[PDB]
Amino acid sequence: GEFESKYFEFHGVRLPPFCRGKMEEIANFPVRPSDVWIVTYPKSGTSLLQEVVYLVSQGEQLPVLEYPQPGLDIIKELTSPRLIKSHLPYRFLPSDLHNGDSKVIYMARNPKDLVVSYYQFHGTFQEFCRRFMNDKLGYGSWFEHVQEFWEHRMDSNVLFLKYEDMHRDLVTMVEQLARFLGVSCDKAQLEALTEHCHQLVDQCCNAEALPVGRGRVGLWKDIFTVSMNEKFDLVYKQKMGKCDLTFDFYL
Repeated sequence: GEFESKYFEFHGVRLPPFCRGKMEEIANFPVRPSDVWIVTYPKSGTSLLQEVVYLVSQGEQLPVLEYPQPGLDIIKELTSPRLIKSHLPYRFLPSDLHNGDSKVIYMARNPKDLVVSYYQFHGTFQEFCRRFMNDKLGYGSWFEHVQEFWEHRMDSNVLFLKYEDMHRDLVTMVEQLARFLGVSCDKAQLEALTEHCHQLVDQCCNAEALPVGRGRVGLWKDIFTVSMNEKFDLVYKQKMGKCDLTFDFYL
């Protein structure tokens, strides 16, 4: 696990090696009330939802807190309002966020598309999927990462979003974000801002009215074999447990 430093094992969670020696500094990271924290499972292919949030907050570019670059020292001195990305589980986030400070948006995605995206990000797909099912990837069990943010979705500084809802209902979503983030609009400004989010999304879309590539919903169906999928579903039901979280696996 930590053999040859491949991973850094922290309180039962396998983290990338670059997380070693800074979990105390992140726990203590001073959060500003005007910060916007975007959390995603790694390589989950939600960039487009990220662009929409960025666009909303104003009615390679975004730093990751725990990454080698730009580093925590640069992130401390960034001018407000800061847009800060992380892949850490809720529990490993700055302790200020656990007390209700600032605003954390978690972007979930159904786990079948997410494994394809992760695998296609730039190894058989099948070993990768197996490593995913056996909780072997950096940042830990996906089932744990998602269920912890779902459990906190009613918290006042937490908005749990699902990637697929951005395609089924962008309108609800954009306003949900506007209100969460205290971006105050009259009617017309909300209609306009929504139409900008729409145009920005639609510009990646094809005849499915869905993005082409890793951000496509139902992508997994073209990749998973029948047995792979039967093995997945079985793991998924077993690891999800009593959790009442559901996804759209296609649109």
